[PDB]
Amino acid sequence: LCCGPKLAACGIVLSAWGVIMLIMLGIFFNVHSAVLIEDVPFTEKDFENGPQNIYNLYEQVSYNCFIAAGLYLLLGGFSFCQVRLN
Amino acid sequence: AHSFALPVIIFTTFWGLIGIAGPWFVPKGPNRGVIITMLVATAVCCYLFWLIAILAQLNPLFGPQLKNETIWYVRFLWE
Amino acid sequence: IRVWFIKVRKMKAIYHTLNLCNIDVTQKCLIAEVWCPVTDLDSIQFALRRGTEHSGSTVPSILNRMQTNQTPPTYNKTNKFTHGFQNIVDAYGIGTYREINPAPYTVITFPFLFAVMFGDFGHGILMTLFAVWMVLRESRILSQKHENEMFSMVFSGRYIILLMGLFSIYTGLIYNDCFSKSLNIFGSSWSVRPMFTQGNWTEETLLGSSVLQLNPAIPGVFGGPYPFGIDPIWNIATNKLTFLNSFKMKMSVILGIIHMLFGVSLSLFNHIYFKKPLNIYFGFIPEIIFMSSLFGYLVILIFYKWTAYDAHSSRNAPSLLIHFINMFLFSYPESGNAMLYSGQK
Amino acid sequence: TGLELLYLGIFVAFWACMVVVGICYTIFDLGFRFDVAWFLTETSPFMWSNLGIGLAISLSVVGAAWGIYITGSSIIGGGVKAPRIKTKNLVSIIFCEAVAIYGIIMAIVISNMAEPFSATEPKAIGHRNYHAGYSMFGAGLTVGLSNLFCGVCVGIVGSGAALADAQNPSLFVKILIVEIFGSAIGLFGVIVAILQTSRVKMG
Amino acid sequence: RSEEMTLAQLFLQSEAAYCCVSELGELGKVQFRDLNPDVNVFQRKFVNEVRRCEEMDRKLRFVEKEIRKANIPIMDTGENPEVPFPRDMIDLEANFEKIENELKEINTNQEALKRNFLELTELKFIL
Repeated sequence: LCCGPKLAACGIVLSAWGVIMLIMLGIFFNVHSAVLIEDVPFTEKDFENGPQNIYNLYEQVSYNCFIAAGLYLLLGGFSFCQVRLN
Repeated sequence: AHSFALPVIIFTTFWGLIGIAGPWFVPKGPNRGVIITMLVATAVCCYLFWLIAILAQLNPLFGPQLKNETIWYVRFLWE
Repeated sequence: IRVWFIKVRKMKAIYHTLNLCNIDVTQKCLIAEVWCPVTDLDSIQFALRRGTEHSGSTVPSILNRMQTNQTPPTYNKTNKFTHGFQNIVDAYGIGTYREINPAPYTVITFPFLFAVMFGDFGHGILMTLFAVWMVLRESRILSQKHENEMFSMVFSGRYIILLMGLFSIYTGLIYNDCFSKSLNIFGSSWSVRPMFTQGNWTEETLLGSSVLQLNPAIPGVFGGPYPFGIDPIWNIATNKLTFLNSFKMKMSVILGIIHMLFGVSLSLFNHIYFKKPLNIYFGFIPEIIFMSSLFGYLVILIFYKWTAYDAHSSRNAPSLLIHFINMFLFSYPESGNAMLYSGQK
Repeated sequence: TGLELLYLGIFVAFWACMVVVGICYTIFDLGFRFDVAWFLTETSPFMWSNLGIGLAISLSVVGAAWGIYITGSSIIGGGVKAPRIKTKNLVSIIFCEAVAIYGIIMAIVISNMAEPFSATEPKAIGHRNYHAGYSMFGAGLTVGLSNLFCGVCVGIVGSGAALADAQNPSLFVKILIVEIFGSAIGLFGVIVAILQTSRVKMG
Repeated sequence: RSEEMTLAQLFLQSEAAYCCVSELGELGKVQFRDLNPDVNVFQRKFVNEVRRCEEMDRKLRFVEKEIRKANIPIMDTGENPEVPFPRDMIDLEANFEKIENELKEINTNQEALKRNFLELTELKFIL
């Protein structure tokens, strides 16, 4: 019915891809603690004192990945529900 | 720190093992030659590509160019 | 009446093909010559027995074998796997009677070269996932009508896309390319700043806010080979393009020369089977010698330079390309380029 | 044609201005202000080098495109009543791209030898850098123009052969002789561009 | 090689060679080639049957065209039949001609349709 399956299949695969990739990128940030090779982006113009501020900020950055994963998973569930409308 | 004789031995032995043993122990059927060619040419191309990629790094000439932020960060990550 | 349409086309074809028979009917000389393979003769004579069974004349309806010197047609007996790759080669040219079949080697060396051209991890994973989807659902899609002709020709190359994705995943692993970023798996060996402080390297990073501060090779513990692929540090180096260009150009040239020698060595089989001593003696030999002498030397020189010159010899490191230009132009300046190895003249 | 008239007007005005200016200056004993030395010594060698580098690929690509279209249009059009000619007549396109391949290789080769210097006046730069810049410009220009004309000739004969092949199968295999003889001039251009810059030691 | 020999000849004329060649075609593992003289297509021993077949195809093409203009889908999922060589086929084609003839008269009734428009146009001069 609403949000026909023809595009809902594509939506489901897209949501699965989003969940998986965002979760893995967040885990790579946290576990490796944002090695500059795998993590260039950040927001700090002053770090000359020590690395602890850098690590804290990179943890803060990596936190958002799991919120993105949750949103993608909810999207996938919504699309799966729309598929069941037959 | 990394070793060089150990990886070359391990990967050369693995690729010799597959590329030589696989052909000898195939079932006697209609798809024998196809699978033999597939596995053998696989092992050949695979191992050659790895060998070129690894020898291209042995005995480097000039080091990398690293930004100052990376120079600061690599202090307290690789150590 | 659609069934009648099928029947009408069938009898029309039957009469059209029976028209081809001989131009005489005396003594019942209505005969037509047929191309037929060897592995299917039993079914053919079984068909003849069926035809005589439908007939009330009770006659053998057979004739003896004969041979002439015409050109027989060729048929590639495909199965579920080799068909997708045989159709790809037949699209350009049809092999002669007993031509060296190129599908058995092509079936693998094609996705390998593709993966060299398309060496990325994530994209390869996506392609192999699509391959798995399309392979596993084959039965339903085959018994289904689809308006998308693009999808039909995509679906034709099932194992093509599968093997292509597999080798793409591999070559993504070997470059240490994964969505354009390396995966530091089991260690780096290049940058050690605490060891770098030994070599008069301190306080520079205050000016580091506006400079680049090159890293040298071998202040004592640097260098070293990564056991698998490209060292991840190269992925973040600003001058990565130079080394990547060198390595990729050399790999491409080496791959291309072995492909060609493969070609000519395979040709030698083609000629020796057909019993053509002239072609082997004054054909294959000069061409293979020419190919070898002209470029196997370049391959071996590249490998020698790779395994010979260390970091401390960075001054006046010989250049191979200029030596090849002098190979072609026969020019030997007294200076300007040192000999790569003694006795090169 | 308006565009041709515009081009002719600009060209004639330019040359008339040149002639009149030259004559009045020569009559006016002002030959000391025509010091071509300053004109060809103020110019940096790197400008000449980089112009040559750009042209050595640009003109080759232009020729490749010209030949590509000139043969492809006829190949595609003439196969409607003979689909057999699609794959038989792909040699011309291959050569039209081989021209650009040679151009790229030459660009890579000449791109070397670009070590900067610090001199800022003619007396300090020296003869060597001037020779380097001029030689590199000349090599780039000659390779570019040679490959351009080569590609055009290749494309024209490829079109002719492709169009003629649809009449009789036994034609193309012998009409390709002119096709193969096309590429020799581009090869000669590459050889001369190599030789002209074989003794540059800029740095 | 792909094959060892491919020019054996195991075919002889009979009074029902039609059934033999039909079953061989059903096998789908042979190809036919002959007539080196390259005689004209209208000097043939079997020209009359080809002409009859062409007539059947023309009639059949007309009826399927009319069906497709009716926008009536055709279903083709049944079995592959066997051709009835004996004279029964003749009777069948006779029936087919009757079908075509009906279509002819239907087009004659489309003459009536023209008359309709000769009045619908008339309605547009109501003013």
